[PDB]
Amino acid sequence: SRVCQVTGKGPVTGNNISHAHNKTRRRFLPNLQHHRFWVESEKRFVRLRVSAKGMRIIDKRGIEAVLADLRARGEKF
Amino acid sequence: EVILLEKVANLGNLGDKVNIKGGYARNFLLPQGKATVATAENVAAFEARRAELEKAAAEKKAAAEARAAQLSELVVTL
RNA sequence: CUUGACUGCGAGACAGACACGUCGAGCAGGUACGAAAGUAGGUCUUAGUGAUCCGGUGGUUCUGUAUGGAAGGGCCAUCG
RNA sequence: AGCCUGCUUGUGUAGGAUAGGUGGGAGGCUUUGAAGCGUGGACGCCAGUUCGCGUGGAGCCAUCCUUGAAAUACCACCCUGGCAUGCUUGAGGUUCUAACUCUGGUCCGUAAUCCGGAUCGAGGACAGUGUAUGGUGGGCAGUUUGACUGGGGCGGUCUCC
RNA sequence: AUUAAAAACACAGCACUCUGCAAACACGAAAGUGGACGUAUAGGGUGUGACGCCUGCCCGGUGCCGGAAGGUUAAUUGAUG
RNA sequence: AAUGGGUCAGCGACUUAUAUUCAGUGGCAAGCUUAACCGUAUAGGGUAGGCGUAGCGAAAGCGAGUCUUAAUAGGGCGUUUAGUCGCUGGGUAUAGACCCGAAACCGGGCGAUCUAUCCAUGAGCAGGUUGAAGGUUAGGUAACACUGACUGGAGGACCGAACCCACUCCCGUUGAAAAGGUAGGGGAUGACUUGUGGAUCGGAGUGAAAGGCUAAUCAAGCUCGGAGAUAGCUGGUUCUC
RNA sequence: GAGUCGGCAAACAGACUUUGAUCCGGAGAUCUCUGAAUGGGGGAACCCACCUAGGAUAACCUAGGUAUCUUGUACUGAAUCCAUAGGUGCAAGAGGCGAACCAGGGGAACUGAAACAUCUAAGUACCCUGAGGAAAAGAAAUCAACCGAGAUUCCCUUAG
Repeated sequence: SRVCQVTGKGPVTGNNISHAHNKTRRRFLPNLQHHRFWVESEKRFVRLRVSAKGMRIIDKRGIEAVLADLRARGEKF
Repeated sequence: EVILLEKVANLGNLGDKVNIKGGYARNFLLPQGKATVATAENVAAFEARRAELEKAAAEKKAAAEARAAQLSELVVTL
């Protein structure tokens, strides 16, 4: 489903207030894309569907640290 | 934000910290072994290996001395 | 000649379901005219209009979320 | 479009010759300020000015010498016509490959037209998706569409004198 | 279906218009699937309705298609007061 | 000659909670009263809180006064003898709020055994006509055009049974039948009819299109919930003086 | 401690019990097929299997196993060299049902406003996912005004 595999960001819900203040149920989707991340210590790519906030977290913490606790949680890659 | 490891870039240096775009660090330099993100965890390991930068980077331009002599022969029969 | 087309009110009535509305002697403060009694709170009279809630503007003694201020609110005057 | 360097170029009335000025500054004498005419390089609100003076180690602009609203030589500070470039940024075009995409080939998981992985190819920072935003939008939706009235519809009338 | 069998709908034929393929288009929050294991002589939509003779005028409105690039104009910028 | 009731016997409509106001009736009285809770528990405790003993002002504030005001003037409101807590009635508020009664809206399922389309796999169409294209043959032309004879056996062809349909009349209308029967009628080798299995479903299907059909239901199925929707409407509301 | 062989269902047979039945409680034994249903299918209560061990004379029978997933581990190993995916075997655990209570995800409309859009109804009803006997929350980056109080939950007030 549309959850980031790094952050767990799924879709959330809210409203669509008009100028006459009609509220309508919409939904807020994460900016999740597919990205291949190079791991040196495995000599391959892993391809995980992450948000852009997850991309920034990979940039800050390293792919090895995030890929360590993806599998403690028990994700695919 | 990255330490370079090659001197033949068009806006690169030997080992100077340059701050670049995120895609250029992310998608090209780091998966090809030519840069590494400048982290504050192993910086005292870099200064005890500075004499490793001379040998391969001198040998690389020294191997192209006799490498370009076989490419311009024009002996390829199409 | 000139600003009484004043300010604070207001005894008492008229009208009237209510919200509204109508008239007003007198008192205080300041003024017009008039030599002076006095007249003057618009126009001979009755139409010429629009509630509240929102906003805007000028004051203010009031408030002002720990305190000193502000913000916002309140009252008074006013506009859409 | 932002910033800097030597800051060189300032040609009106009148001033031989120059006005954007501020202070040490009254004489410039470091080959004077190499000089009378002048070779070539530039430009001129045009015959105003810089350097190889044609040769050479040489007194010309006379620092009120006039004149002009402030005078030139000395020496520091900036900007203006702006010379050049990088330290940058913002919009286009082209190109590259490395993100990304492929409802392309070939291997492999595998006895699989799925799906992954590897590789080749092709496109390519476009496409596409997230979020924000203008536009369109009866495709769909929730509603509204007044009263009086010799029945209703039409016309007329709604407040005030 | 159970008061209307028709002049109604359909139809071959016709014309307009869309669509270069991961097609236009449809159903699907999506994946996918139909179109189609088809490929412009194909496929969707629309109107007309065999055949014969024909199918006139108007581009103002509205739509659709193309065109400069001038005004307007949104988020976002954040000068200045 | 408006409605309603065949009749009888049962049932069937002003409730309850919590806040409050007024009356009546009690207890205490410048005071009254407790709520949770504690309690060997309808006691006793617990006075937090509520109302009253003071009002005026929008407020700061000031107070038997206060506000307005330039005003010790006017004017507004207030000021010597009672309130509070029960209990029982009459009202009111919020609750389905005296009872019954819509059409409808929304949410979750259930249905394509009827039907509309489609998919797969099977099978039905007695009998009689008509005689297309092709061929063969004789003619006939440079081969071609073109004529006869024989053959052939086409077709959303024709007449007609089964089958499928449903145009007309009459009957039937409390039917034999919630859509039929009897006489006649249309198609009947196809854009046919049909069995069996499967697919599509409720702002959603399918539709040679009629708002047709989707289980005798259709301009938005059925069922269960929101739900005792809502009804300024209709009907009803029970002993006595 | 004297009757009994359950009930509608009273009788009747053949019987059982003082050497102690029936009856009552505790622990076992058996426990067919279905159903999460789990060997594979399936139209629930049916159909067809495989492997191991033992017994059975051209027919079988007994007792065990044989689902998927997750986690852990062992062995094995593709493209591809190394090792990764993948695959086989073991161990442990799960799944389903239940009126409510609880924490979350998604979430109406009638209704009221005497119409109706903001608003209400209402984060209600409904659907979904987890957990427990309760859950949730909880030990101050909390409130108070210069005084102080100290986690959370629940109740009465402040107060309509």
